[PDB]
Amino acid sequence: SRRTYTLTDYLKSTFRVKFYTLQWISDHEYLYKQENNILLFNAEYGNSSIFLENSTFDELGYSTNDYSVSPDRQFILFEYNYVKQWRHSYTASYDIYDLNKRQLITEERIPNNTQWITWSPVGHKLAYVWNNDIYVKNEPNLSSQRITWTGKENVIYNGVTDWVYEEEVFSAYSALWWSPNGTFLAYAQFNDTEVPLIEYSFYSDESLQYPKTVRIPYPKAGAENPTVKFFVVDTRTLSPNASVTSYQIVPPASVLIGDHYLCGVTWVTEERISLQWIRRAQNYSIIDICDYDESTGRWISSVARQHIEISTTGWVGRFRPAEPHFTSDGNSFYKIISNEEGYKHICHFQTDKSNCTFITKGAWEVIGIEALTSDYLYYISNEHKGMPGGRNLYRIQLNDYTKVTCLSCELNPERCQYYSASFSNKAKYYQLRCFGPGLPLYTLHSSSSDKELRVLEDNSALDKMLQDVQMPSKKLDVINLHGTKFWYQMILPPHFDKSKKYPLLIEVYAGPCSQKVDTVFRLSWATYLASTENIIVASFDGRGSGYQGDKIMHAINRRLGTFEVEDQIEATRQFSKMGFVDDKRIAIWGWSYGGYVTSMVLGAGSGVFKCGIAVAPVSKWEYYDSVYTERYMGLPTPEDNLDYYRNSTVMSRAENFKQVEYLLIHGTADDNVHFQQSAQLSKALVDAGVDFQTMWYTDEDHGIASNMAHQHIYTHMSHFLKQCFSLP
Amino acid sequence: SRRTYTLTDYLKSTFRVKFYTLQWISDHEYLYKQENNILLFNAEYGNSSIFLENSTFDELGYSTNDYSVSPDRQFILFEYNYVKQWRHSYTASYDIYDLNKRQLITEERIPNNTQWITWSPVGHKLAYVWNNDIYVKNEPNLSSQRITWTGKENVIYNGVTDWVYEEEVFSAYSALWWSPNGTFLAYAQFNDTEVPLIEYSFYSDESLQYPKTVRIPYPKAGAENPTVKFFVVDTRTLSPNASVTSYQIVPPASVLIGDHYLCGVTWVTEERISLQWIRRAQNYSIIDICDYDESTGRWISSVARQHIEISTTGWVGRFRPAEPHFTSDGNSFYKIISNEEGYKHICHFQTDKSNCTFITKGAWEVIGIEALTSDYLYYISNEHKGMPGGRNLYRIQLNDYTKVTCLSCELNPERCQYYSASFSNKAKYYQLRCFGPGLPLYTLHSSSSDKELRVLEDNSALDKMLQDVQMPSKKLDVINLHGTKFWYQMILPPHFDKSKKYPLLIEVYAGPCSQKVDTVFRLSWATYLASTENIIVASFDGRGSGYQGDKIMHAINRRLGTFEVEDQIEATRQFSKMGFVDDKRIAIWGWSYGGYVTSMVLGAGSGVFKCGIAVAPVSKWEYYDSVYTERYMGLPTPEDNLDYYRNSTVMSRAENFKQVEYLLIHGTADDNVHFQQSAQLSKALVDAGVDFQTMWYTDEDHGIASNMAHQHIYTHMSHFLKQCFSLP
Ligand SMILES: *[C@@H]1O[C@H](CO)[C@@H](O[C@@H]2O[C@H](CO)[C@@H](O[C@@H]3O[C@H](CO)[C@@H](O)[C@H](O)[C@@H]3O)[C@H](O)[C@H]2NC(C)=O)[C@H](O)[C@H]1NC(C)=O
Ligand SMILES: *[C@@H]1O[C@H](CO)[C@@H](O[C@@H]2O[C@H](CO)[C@@H](O)[C@H](O)[C@H]2NC(C)=O)[C@H](O)[C@H]1NC(C)=O
Ligand SMILES: *[C@@H]1O[C@H](CO)[C@@H](O[C@@H]2O[C@H](CO)[C@@H](O)[C@H](O)[C@H]2NC(C)=O)[C@H](O)[C@H]1NC(C)=O
Ligand SMILES: *[C@@H]1O[C@H](CO)[C@@H](O[C@@H]2O[C@H](CO)[C@@H](O)[C@H](O)[C@H]2NC(C)=O)[C@H](O)[C@H]1NC(C)=O
Ligand SMILES: *[C@@H]1O[C@H](CO)[C@@H](O)[C@H](O)[C@H]1NC(C)=O
Ligand SMILES: *[C@@H]1O[C@H](CO)[C@@H](O)[C@H](O)[C@H]1NC(C)=O
Ligand SMILES: *[C@@H]1O[C@H](CO)[C@@H](O)[C@H](O)[C@H]1NC(C)=O
Ligand SMILES: *[C@@H]1O[C@H](CO)[C@@H](O)[C@H](O)[C@H]1NC(C)=O
Ligand SMILES: *[C@@H]1O[C@H](CO)[C@@H](O)[C@H](O)[C@H]1NC(C)=O
Ligand SMILES: *[C@@H]1O[C@H](CO)[C@@H](O)[C@H](O)[C@H]1NC(C)=O
Ligand SMILES: *[C@@H]1O[C@H](CO)[C@@H](O)[C@H](O)[C@H]1NC(C)=O
Ligand SMILES: *[C@@H]1O[C@H](CO)[C@@H](O)[C@H](O)[C@H]1NC(C)=O
Ligand SMILES: *S(=O)(=O)c1ccc(CCN)cc1
Ligand SMILES: *S(=O)(=O)c1ccc(CCN)cc1
Repeated sequence: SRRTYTLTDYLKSTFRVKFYTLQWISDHEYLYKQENNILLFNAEYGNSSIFLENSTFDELGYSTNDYSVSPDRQFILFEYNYVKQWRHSYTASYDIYDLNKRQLITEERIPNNTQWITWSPVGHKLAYVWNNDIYVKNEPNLSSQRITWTGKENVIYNGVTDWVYEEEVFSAYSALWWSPNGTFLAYAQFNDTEVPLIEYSFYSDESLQYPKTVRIPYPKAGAENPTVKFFVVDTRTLSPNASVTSYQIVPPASVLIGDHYLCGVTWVTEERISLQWIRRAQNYSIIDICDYDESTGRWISSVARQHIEISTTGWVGRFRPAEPHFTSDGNSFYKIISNEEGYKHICHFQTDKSNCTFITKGAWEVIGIEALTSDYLYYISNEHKGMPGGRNLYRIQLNDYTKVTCLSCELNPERCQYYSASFSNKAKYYQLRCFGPGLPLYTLHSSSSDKELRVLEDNSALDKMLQDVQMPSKKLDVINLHGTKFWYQMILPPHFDKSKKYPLLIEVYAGPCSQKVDTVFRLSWATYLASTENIIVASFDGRGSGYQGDKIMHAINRRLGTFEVEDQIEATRQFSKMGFVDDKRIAIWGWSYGGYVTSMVLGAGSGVFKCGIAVAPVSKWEYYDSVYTERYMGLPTPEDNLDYYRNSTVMSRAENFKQVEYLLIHGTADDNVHFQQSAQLSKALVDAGVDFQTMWYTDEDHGIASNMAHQHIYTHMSHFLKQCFSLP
Repeated sequence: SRRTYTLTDYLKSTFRVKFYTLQWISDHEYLYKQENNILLFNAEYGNSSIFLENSTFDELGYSTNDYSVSPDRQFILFEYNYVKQWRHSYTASYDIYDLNKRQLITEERIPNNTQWITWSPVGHKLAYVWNNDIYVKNEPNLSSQRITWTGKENVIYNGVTDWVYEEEVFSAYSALWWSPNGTFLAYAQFNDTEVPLIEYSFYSDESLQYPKTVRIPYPKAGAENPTVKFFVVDTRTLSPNASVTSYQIVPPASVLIGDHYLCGVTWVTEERISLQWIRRAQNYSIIDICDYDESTGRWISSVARQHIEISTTGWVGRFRPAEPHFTSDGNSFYKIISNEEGYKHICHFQTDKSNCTFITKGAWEVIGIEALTSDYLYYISNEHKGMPGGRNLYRIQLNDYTKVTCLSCELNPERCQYYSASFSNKAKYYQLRCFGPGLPLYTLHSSSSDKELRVLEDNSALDKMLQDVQMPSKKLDVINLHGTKFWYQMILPPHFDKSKKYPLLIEVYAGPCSQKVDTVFRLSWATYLASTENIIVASFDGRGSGYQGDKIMHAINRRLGTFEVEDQIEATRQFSKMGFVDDKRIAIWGWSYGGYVTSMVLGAGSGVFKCGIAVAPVSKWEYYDSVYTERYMGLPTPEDNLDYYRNSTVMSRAENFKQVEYLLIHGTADDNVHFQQSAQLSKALVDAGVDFQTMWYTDEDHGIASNMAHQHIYTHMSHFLKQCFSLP
């Protein structure tokens, strides 16, 4: 009998996966929210005490969306009235609560509609952005000091990013960086004066008689980009009747000569800051390490302290160049860069010398550097078992790079093959986060002995619940395409009968450096499709995919829509020969870059796919943003790459859609992949005489994530697939 | 014969319906284009002569889409470079050709992008609107003289209407009226300064990197309306060094008192003009007959020359008050108004008296007055056979209202029951245009004895072609609803088998004064559904429908979405009882008001309809324009009709859509029923967890009329209906 995992199970999150979020606040203590109380845990012995009782929240009078405790632990910030903006940005109201006198501060309160706020790294100073300008509050009860006066809606942004820097460069809204001891406050200023505006209708509540027009400075491929300025403010002199003491640091001449982006800021010491810049082409970046000159207040650059990173086969880094990890003294740093074999590994650099020494090597890649001490460097890589979709924490001895230990590989080999980690200050302890293939497992460890101190969350509750349900299994393996081994995964229906022929849904992402095949545990729409509807859902990482070296990743350089699309077709062709696949019922779907590939695949005329669903797809590269698009395609000009921009549109393949059943879905308020992309695509299909189906989602953005829209789109897509597969 | 009328036949117009368009230019002559050239036909003898040979058309720029010969026959305007704007408005380029010299006017050319142009009634003066300002040219070869200087895009309109006046008041773009002998040029000025703008994206050709935002001053229900000023210009003094001599005529005090509209302008003599105004509420209108005062140049009104028309049960007229038809001397006029019984009939008014005398009466209505001479009045009515969906031409003797003769009733009784007419200058001759129920037939008659004279176009070619196709048959009949007889029509599949149970499609309009049931012959989508897919298509005119008296038409006053919706359900229930109808397969569809009613019907939870399709439906009256909406609903305020605005939205019935399969279609560039309406409806259905289908049409307007979109929508709707009806 047994219950299966149903669409409703997926949509209502009936089977809850638990996690354990902690905030390290010292080298051996972390804050954790439990039953709405804020508890202070001591790692040394496992004991804890109440840091803030939940009664305090009952007393506030508003739904508290989040909180942040001052480093000296004297104050806590309460965030409420949360209003989402783009992928990372939002605005909110904030109250500061005095933990000593356990009273709420009511004098000189933080303004409503605040865009960003952060405590200094030590003490309890605050810096925040409001109306695009920066403000600094030395004391929670004292008036704040305005730092910038140029902030202007849709034009000048001080301390927060504009749309494209938020989405494609920083992957954050914040653009301010306090120095380690709070002496200086660095910030970036973005100028969008010349950037064209994307405009679209937002309908709002039914009572709004006239729709509003949203306007966002958004540079599409080849358009005018925002400019940026970087400043370091000496906060020691801030005073109501004092001017602001600040110094502008410009990029090195090799980047200054043309359009560029600021892509990284790293404080090294109180008097040394590292700036990472990249040319608009994105195959040339430079790290500039500037020293504070105490006699003049300026920040000095030197050719000796500059480090260039380039790429001859594609772009630099995965989505941006990797960040440098400096030693405490700041005289050298470690950073992931492509080695001579095209694999991303850790290189050790001396701050004032240009050559580096690789400390890791092999046909696998380091994902990120997690922590560094005078004696060891901790990092995550997919070296274990040589599987690119796995992740483990390793520790390397700095005085002898040949001494490397895998700290997580053998803890729970069958249950845990994909880890992330979080270290306390000075890396004395670490939380290990196991995400699959079994149920997520959160544990705490001691770095001095590498003993597991305790299990923080093991998902025993979920485990129980799932025993009564017929869950599908997820299998990973490899296939060969053009002489290269590539990975795939299949979510297989319960009681999988190798004998029977099942319909097959290809779920696709496939963007540059994408990784859709991994050992992560997920309760997804695919889980329901396999468990209840008996559909095999497969994914494949082909050319252009990441974490397998530049030869694979850079294969689609300057030619998006070619090899990654062809590989999905070839992989599927091989899947359709495995014997348990009903070749009469093969579909493909994807969101975003996956919607573009899904559409390009359906437009290929391969005869492999009966139907497909594209959600919020890119349809023509000139419609997407400059930073992302140009990174992989260059400029849409005849002198550069216009030809490949032109024959990589989905519209160019309209005629082939006559042989397939297609469902095109898009939110009308998508600020990222504009509804325009699907509107131009449908128009080309209508012009070619192609019948297909559509579904717009009013006022939904790129995530089509409102609670009702989320339920609606998956329900609608389930119906479409089941009709395509003749499933009742 | 064994083939049917196919979707391709409909979409590609394989079967051509011919017509005969002529332009009367004297009391006995008309111009007609034959094989690209213009011929001058003599009605009397039937002999023609070349007036303007073909080939003379040097495809100037593009092609001549229309011509106009000056009254004195000395010149001819060629219209080309046609660029559509809204329903009636468009811009074009014009060339003037001298018929005497047989030369093209090469100097002082009409501007490119001219909004409206017209010859004076006599002679050959020209008046035209360009960039929202009026210009007059006394001679084709002479420079034009500017009349207004206030023209401003989206703000001030001189000589042409703004959006709402074009669509809802004048049903025309022109707002210029020459006096009978060309002395005066009257015009209206519209001021949209305070009218809110509807804004929506227009994507344009795929090459446009950023979408455009269209903005149109459009007053939704209850919003600030445009204001109007009416002027009469004395063209005798127009000179480059002279100012403009003009006089502004304001409405009578009883209308000037509040928001109002100018709804009619009729020149009576060279010194008398008739203005018809209506209050914003549209239940009070007044005709003001002003006389020119030769000593001061003023146009004077007098209470004795004012005629009031009001409605206590609804609005005035069908869509606006009917126009007065003055006698040659201007001392009296004839106008259609509602009877004591609520039937629209012709009343004879004395220009300076308040009481009028009805010259027609009966349980039927006069549709319009076509021509007037000193002895007779010709009008069109649906008196014949008591079928309101029929139309015939009548003549009534002015000195004896007992003498009324039907001129078209008996010409071809079985083939022709729906006519319109076009009379020569002194009503000496008239063209009769038969539109059905048989193939259209155009004929020429003489008024003297009403002799048939000749057949202009009989469609014998279409007839020959159709004998080989299995055509469906159209039948009209009546059903009794709550004591009243209402008409319906059914398009029945060929070789109809009474033993079979046919699926049924209700095609609905149902707006106030609508008439969906008539004896007009049409080759439509329904012809195809019945001929090829064996689907019966029916239509019904219930409460709120027109041409059957005010009791039926005003039934839905201040309550749109109630009785007309309920009557479609009740009528369908009766049809469902017929043994040859499969009551388990009934669908309903409509466009515009019909989309609204289709949606309201589907949301009624009646259990009668399995599925339906709404194309560009109104979904909430507060989103539609002020003139149309308020005419039937009053104001959306608590003191007036807010309660009925609130419970007549489609969104209020969202829950009930869970019982049906619904397809919602809308053009994103719809300037009339804004995409907003469907965007808000879809969001409410999503919010209620209801599944349905949608189809947006990029850049299509209210008619979804471009060649490829037209084919695509009907093809898509056909597949949706076949799927709903389980038809192969
Ligand atoms: C404020 O803090 C108190 C703790 O002092 C919260 O009380 C605790 O509430 C949790 C949540 O319901 C209780 O846990 C439950 O325990 C049973 C164990 O059998 C388990 O079945 C549930 O799944 C859950 O784990 C906990 O026992 C209880 N502890 C105390 C001290 O009574 C209280 O909920 C907080 N108030 C608010 C408004 O959050
Ligand atoms: C755009 O056009 C290029 C050049 O014609 C395409 O690249 C070729 O693709 C074919 C078919 O797969 C290969 O056999 C050739 O080797 C390729 N030539 C080159 C110069 O690369 C490219 O696939 C097209 N892009 C898209 C999205 O269709
Ligand atoms: C169009 O109508 C507007 C009013 O809606 C007129 O604007 C007013 O003009 C007067 C005189 O110049 C000012 O005193 C008012 O302040 C204006 N109203 C506002 C708030 O705009 C405008 O003059 C009219 N245009 C024409 C040519 O008639
Ligand atoms: C809006 O509400 C009015 C008032 O309740 C509705 O009118 C009633 O309709 C019912 C039919 O179910 C009749 O039995 C009553 O006689 C009506 N009462 C009145 C005051 O006329 C009206 O139908 C509703 N409109 C819509 C669109 O649902
Ligand atoms: C844990 O216990 C130690 C002593 O054993 C004590 O110093 C520490 O403060 C305790 N931590 C908390 C906050 O529970
Ligand atoms: C922003 O850039 C524009 C040029 O694109 C310049 O004119 C303006 O002064 C700049 N504003 C600031 C505050 O730098
Ligand atoms: C700053 O100047 C203002 C006068 O403009 C004065 O009220 C205040 O006392 C001054 N504060 C300081 C820092 O001296
Ligand atoms: C970086 O890209 C630019 C523009 O496409 C190109 O001219 C340059 O050679 C590239 N640099 C390298 C080292 O590949
Ligand atoms: C012009 O008229 C002649 C007959 O008078 C006709 O044969 C010819 O086709 C016409 N030219 C065209 C095609 O416009
Ligand atoms: C028709 O013929 C008559 C003579 O019988 C002639 O006077 C008239 O001008 C002709 N009409 C035309 C323009 O063909
Ligand atoms: C009108 O004004 C123009 C100014 O250039 C002048 O040349 C012309 O003579 C005037 N008209 C007359 C003749 O009064
Ligand atoms: C005309 O309509 C208004 C409301 O829009 C109303 O107050 C008035 O009574 C109506 N007049 C007549 C004659 O019904
Ligand atoms: S992918 O999932 O690695 C991914 C997601 C989002 C982005 C930002 C592009 N706008 C890039 C890559
Ligand atoms: S109906 O066909 O009598 C009809 C058609 C168009 C309108 C204008 C609505 N804006 C009204 C009625």
